[PDB]
Amino acid sequence: TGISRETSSDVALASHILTALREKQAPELSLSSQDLELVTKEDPKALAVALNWDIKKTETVQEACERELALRLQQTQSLHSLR
Repeated sequence: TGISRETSSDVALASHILTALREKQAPELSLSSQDLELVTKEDPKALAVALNWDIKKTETVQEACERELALRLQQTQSLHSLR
């Protein structure tokens, strides 16, 4: 195939995932639990190689992507008022 398909069985990270990673893959809200998870286990060492950029730069995107995952999830947080 050469490309990744919709939510399918264990998909060995196709180039389609590395292409956006190498450029603009959103590991914040654009992905799901397994995408951000598998990526979370795919530290800059490898993930960077796909996005061959400065590790500090590839990490920067990784730092935002994670902080986004928890922030976007906070939507279910309780009200701002206190009892």
